[PDB]
Amino acid sequence: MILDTDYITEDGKPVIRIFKKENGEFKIDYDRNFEPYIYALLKDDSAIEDVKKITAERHGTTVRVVRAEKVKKKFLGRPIEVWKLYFTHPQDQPAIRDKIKEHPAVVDIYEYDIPFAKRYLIDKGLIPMEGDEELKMLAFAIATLYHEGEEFAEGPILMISYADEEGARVITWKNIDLPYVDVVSTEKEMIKRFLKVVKEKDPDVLITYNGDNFDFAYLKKRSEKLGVKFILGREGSEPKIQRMGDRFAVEVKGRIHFDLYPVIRRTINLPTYTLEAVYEAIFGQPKEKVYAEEIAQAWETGEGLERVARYSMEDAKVTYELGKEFFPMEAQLSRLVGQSLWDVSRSSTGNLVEWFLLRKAYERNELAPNKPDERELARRRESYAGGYVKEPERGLWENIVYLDFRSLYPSIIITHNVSPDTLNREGCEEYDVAPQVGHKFCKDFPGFIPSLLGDLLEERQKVKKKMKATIDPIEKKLLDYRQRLIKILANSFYGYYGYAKARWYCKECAESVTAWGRQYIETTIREIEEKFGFKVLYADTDGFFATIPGADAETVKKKAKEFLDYINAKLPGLLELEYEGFYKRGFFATKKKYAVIDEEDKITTRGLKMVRRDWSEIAKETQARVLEAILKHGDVEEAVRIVKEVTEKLSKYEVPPEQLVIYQPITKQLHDYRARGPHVSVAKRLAARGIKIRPGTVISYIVPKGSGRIGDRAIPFDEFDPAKHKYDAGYYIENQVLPAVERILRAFGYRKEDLRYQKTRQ
Amino acid sequence: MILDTDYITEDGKPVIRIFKKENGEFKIDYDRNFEPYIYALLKDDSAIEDVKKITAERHGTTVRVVRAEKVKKKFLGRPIEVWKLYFTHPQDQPAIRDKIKEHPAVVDIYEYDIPFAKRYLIDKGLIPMEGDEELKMLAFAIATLYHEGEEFAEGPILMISYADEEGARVITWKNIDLPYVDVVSTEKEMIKRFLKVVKEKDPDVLITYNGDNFDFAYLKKRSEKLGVKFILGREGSEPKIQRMGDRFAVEVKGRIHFDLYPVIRRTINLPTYTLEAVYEAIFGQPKEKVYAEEIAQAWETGEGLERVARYSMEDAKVTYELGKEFFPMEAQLSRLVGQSLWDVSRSSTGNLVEWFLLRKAYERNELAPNKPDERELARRRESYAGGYVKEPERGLWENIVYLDFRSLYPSIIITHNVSPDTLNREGCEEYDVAPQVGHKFCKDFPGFIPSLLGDLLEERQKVKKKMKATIDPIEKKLLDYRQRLIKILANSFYGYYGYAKARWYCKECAESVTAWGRQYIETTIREIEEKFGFKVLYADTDGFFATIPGADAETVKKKAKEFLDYINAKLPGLLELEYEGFYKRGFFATKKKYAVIDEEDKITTRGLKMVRRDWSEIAKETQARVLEAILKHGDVEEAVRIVKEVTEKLSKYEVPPEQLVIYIRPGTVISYIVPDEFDPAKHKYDAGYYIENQVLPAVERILRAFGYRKEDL
DNA sequence: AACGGCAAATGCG
DNA sequence: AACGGCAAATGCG
DNA sequence: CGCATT
DNA sequence: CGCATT
Ligand SMILES: Cc1cn([C@H]2C[C@H](O)[C@@H](COP(=O)(O)OP(=O)(O)OP(=O)(O)O)O2)c(=O)[nH]c1=O
Ligand SMILES: Cc1cn([C@H]2C[C@H](O)[C@@H](COP(=O)(O)OP(=O)(O)OP(=O)(O)O)O2)c(=O)[nH]c1=O
Ligand SMILES: [Mg+2]
Ligand SMILES: [Mg+2]
Ligand SMILES: [Mn+2]
Ligand SMILES: [Mn+2]
Ligand SMILES: [Mn+2]
Ligand SMILES: [Mn+2]
Repeated sequence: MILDTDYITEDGKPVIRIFKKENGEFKIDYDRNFEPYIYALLKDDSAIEDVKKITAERHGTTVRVVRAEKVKKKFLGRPIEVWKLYFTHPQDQPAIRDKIKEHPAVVDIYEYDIPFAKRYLIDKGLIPMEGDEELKMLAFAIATLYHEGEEFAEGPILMISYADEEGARVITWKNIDLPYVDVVSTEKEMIKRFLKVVKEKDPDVLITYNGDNFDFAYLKKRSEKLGVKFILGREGSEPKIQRMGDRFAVEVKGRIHFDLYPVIRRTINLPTYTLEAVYEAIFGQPKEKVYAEEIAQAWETGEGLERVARYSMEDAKVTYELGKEFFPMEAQLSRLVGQSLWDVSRSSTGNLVEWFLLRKAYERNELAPNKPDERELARRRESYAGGYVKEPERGLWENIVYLDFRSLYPSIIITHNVSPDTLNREGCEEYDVAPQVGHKFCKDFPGFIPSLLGDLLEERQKVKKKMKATIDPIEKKLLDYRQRLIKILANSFYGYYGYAKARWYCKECAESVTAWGRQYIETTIREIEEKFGFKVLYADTDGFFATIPGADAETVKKKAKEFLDYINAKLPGLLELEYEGFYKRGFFATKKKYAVIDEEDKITTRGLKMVRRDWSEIAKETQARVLEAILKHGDVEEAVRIVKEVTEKLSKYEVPPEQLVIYQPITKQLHDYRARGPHVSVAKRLAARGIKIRPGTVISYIVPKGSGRIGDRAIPFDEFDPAKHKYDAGYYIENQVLPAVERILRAFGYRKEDLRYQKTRQ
Repeated sequence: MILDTDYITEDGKPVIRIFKKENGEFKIDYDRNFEPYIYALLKDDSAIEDVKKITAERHGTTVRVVRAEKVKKKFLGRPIEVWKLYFTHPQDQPAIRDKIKEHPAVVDIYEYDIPFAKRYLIDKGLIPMEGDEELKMLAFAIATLYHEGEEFAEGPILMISYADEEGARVITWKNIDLPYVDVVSTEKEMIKRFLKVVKEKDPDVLITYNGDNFDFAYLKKRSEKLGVKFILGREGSEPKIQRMGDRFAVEVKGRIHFDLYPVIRRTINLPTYTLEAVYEAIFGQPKEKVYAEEIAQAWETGEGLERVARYSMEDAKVTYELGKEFFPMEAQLSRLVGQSLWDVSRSSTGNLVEWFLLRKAYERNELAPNKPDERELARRRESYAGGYVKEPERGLWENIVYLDFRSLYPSIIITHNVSPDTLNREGCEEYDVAPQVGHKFCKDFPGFIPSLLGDLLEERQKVKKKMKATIDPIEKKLLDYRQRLIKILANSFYGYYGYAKARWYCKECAESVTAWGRQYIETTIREIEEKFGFKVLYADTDGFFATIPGADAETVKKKAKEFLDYINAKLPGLLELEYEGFYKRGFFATKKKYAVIDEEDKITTRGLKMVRRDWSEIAKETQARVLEAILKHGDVEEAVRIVKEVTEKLSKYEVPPEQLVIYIRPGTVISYIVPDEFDPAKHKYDAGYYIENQVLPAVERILRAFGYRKEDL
């Protein structure tokens, strides 16, 4: 299989290098004949004589057009003849493309900003990560000596740990007596030993957790200080640190540096992305965190260094385990997009779609449209109508089914041939007209993007069938992320039509997809209510919750399956409504906010959690009891007795002050805050008192009754005393308990006045 | 008359500038001898040799202590000897004060954060705005070209309008044919013409409405783009834009930039503070609003520019008229506090109290306590018991008198000598002990704050006497705001004791004032009920509504006057209960919520009416009829027949849809109906909405007191 | 700009 | 590195 | 405006 | 809390 491609320059000419692993052997193949080029559309063919003579400069070197070739291509399916302008070196292109575009005889230029190594993979039809080749993997982590107020990598690396299928080891330059610890004389010998381990093991994949921004840069500064050639690359090169957006990315030539951080960050939704939080979220097992301040104290005092070495060993061990689980998903994405694993694992969804389209356009002899200029970008900022969100039905409902369209927007694109090359194309025998917006789409030939979505949907469904049939819950969770990645990718082709920077931008296509979606959902709602006696409780874009008011579970399931057979027979092409779930009870508060309970007693809440906001244990506990009373017990009157009980106890000062602690994290330096909330106000006072506040510190505070605003009175819970200080009962009622439970009890007709304590007169 | 003070630096030394207007002539007086200083309390006098040698740095400049002087002062009435540490420049103080405080021989430092120019006004005994000097005033406004999604001042100023006693004019760079419009060639010539107008007129006061945050900053960016020296200051300086908390404030040196916005914002309570809303609230006359989008379209198309010029002219005209009315109040406040009009018009009530106390402390050789640090601020957030609020007696009551104490909390402070310097002071022959909280206050000598409140109460009563005898309702309304500002100022000395940032903070003093107030009101209630046979219906802090159940108007008034004579003879010092009003009928719903009607048929409602944007005429009209039936007719059964009549008519679609109207640009009123050009022959209004969300919520809050719930209505 | 986010508690919704 | 932005709208708070 | 739900 | 009444 092909792992990656790049290019080097030999005598001013580029040489493509293809990094491969074939039959367990690493190989580098060289192509010295592939030439860079761009296209030019001219107003007249005779002007090519003047265009061939255009020159530019590139550090003393005169840049010239090597040769030209008139080629017949297509632009949005319409034939167009352009001139393929060849160059000696890819860096000639940025130096001369503006001068060629500015020539009076040149109407426009195309495919001028495609990186040379990626252009090679596309033009040669090569796809990375193909085949039954087994890759050797090795994860690594570093433990460093940190002291606040110091420059980056000023302190030494204390330990370098690594892990693979054979186990995990730690290299350190202090005498720690553990079986997996290798003790060396100095930091220099430790780095040299790690470099030796990677050369001996010769891994195809180097796994890190944030190695793109921390591990490699730290190793680089330490190697520069110690005079060590950190030759990790298979061709003797050192790691190549490049700028990627607002951060950095690191390559190790001949190997795949798989940094798990960007992959995990876009795959799983978590409040924190520490290696410990990621490991527990995936494997359901805890990982102990040993902080930087503890590592430094253990090193300087010599005490408890076994705990630091164990923490370091487990960093490498869990990074290897996480790498094993997430690599198959990324390797499949590399095959789909047709680009290296290093690229697809770090690139945005917009870039994945664009790289996939550039390849398919090449296969189909289609000229790629250019990225918009500043003027065109300003023209593409207008929005369009999206999905339909029904206002939910107030009240408690029983025996509810959730029906949802399978891959709605991609199925609409395939069925109705929604593409920029089919939009208002004259001369066709057949058209599909988008409702409301009226855009017409030619149906005589498959459109560019519609013809490509089918295979993605087929691939996703194969993964879903594998998933539902998986015994292992970890493997099933990873297959769930895999099918969801393809689901998000397929939907991003729709989004891409309305994305201002898209090459194949088509706002008409985007608003037609949403218009057809709005038509299908509203028609389906009308159909289930009028033909089958269902009541649609709530709907959002392509799915809805419905029930037959006076019917048992067996009847509602039976009639939902009858409706699905009926509606699926009426729906055209790839459009299909699926049975997604059954819920015993369910309440629908507002749009995007509701809670449902399945037959196994599992509650699913959407828009109700709101965990980023500041919540007290009393508000969390009250909302938990309210939802338990409504969904589990089916008793709305009990839920309102709980809220009235809590507000009465808060007013009477009967609630233990332990339930009033608000915990919220400090996420940056205290000086870097724009707005000062209660948690920041407490933290600034604690910092002034000598307490070390750092990003990650949780502030546990309580609001007392007093003079100033919330943050002014707010104090740490370690300073509160119920025998001296009276808590702010009104705050816990009006700002914590009531806002959280009112949004739920709105559905049953209860307002804030009904939830508050009686205040009876004597 | 002193308008303002500031300082400049000449050869590293400060020079105070006093901006004056004497006999119609503007003058600048200079003081080159006033020195900055702070105080240090040392553990031993010999350590002054080490303290004198402390140095700091200030951009390459070595900061040193110029000289020291041992001075005898008082800290909370107790003699304390401190060292007055003098410096060359006021900016030396922030650079070296922490190093002096951190010295092991220094116990504490004082008066280290007083701005130099304000320190000068205090130490010299100078008070701004004194005398019968007449000030020349000029208001101004600007009309700009706005386009959404652009940076601040990216578009030009289209018109600059100004107004004074001689009239209002508009300078613009487009040919508009109006008598008051002066047409110039460019935006540059318009700004230069405006600068010329202000230099020629030479006004003492420049009036704006939000000029601190919009007008001056817009002019600044446009002048920087056009290369114009905007020398508005009398010394040739440009407007000085400074940060004041979360907003900005602008000075024009030698003149008083009077921005009406902060003054109006704290004086009048309104849902919106647009210039149009403020003008109608004060003068009772409407002002048309021409929006930014209309101004831009008029300018780009050339159509209807007369309407824009008229709007611009009226902005300057009404800002001048409002400025004339609000300047006397602010000029008097400047004399009371002893600080410039620019400062007193923009500072909070707590800063006015503090600047007044800093001046009085200087006069009395009293060291000012320091403001608290973050740790001390956190220690002062504990609350204390406030006023007493009696649960009201439900039902409709007749022939009710309202008796209320005159300046309660300030009178308690004066009578019982409630002050931080008299609190638990040992050695006195006489004390007053606060009830419940038990704090003792020495009575042998007048306390600092108690000795200052008497003159404020005297001043307020002089304004009240003038007010009640004023024929003009506008002048009477302005005097009402003036006496109320002194009433709130006097009550803020009490609040100041319990204010965490206060220098003269004393929570014991604050809770003793409230404790004495709770004792006087509950004692008075017990006294009127047990001795005079009255029934106290409702009470809040220092006043109560009472009646003699089976008595006519003449009897209740007569017996209330007899009780006042009796109770006033028992009350000590400055404590006095006043006859504040008589009401034919009154209904008391909950605490802070009730409605009373006087003999002239005027209804006063507290806590009942709301400033909500959703006012349907049917809900307002129904609530008006309900209150009229309860207070005028004394018939609860009629009020409930009215609500049942309205809900029945709404259900039957008999109410005209004009009574159901509820009423993006800031200030735009939306007039809508729940189902603008509604048609009863096609559309049916939401009867249930007008019953359950408009009529019932408004009238139920009132009919609750008589036992009626939403189901009965 | 140096001093300015802050006068207090009680109570309803 | 030469490419690289971070696929879309609806809706609550 | 950010984040959550599609 | 937010705003109104003291
Ligand atoms: C989740 C999601 C939805 N949408 C749009 C397109 C989807 O077709 C539509 C409905 O959302 P979904 O029901 O979440 O997605 P889906 O129909 O594509 O997939 P599935 O078979 O699992 O139901 O909302 C996006 O544009 N982007 C997204 O990431
Ligand atoms: C109005 C008001 C009252 N209070 C306190 C102190 C007052 O003395 C007490 C009673 O309020 P008021 O009766 O409104 O005020 P007053 O007694 O000072 O003045 P008047 O002679 O007009 O009756 O409530 C404040 O602390 N701040 C205020 O702004
Ligand atoms: Mg869905
Ligand atoms: Mg009163
Ligand atoms: Mn689905
Ligand atoms: Mn779907
Ligand atoms: Mn009074
Ligand atoms: Mn009073």
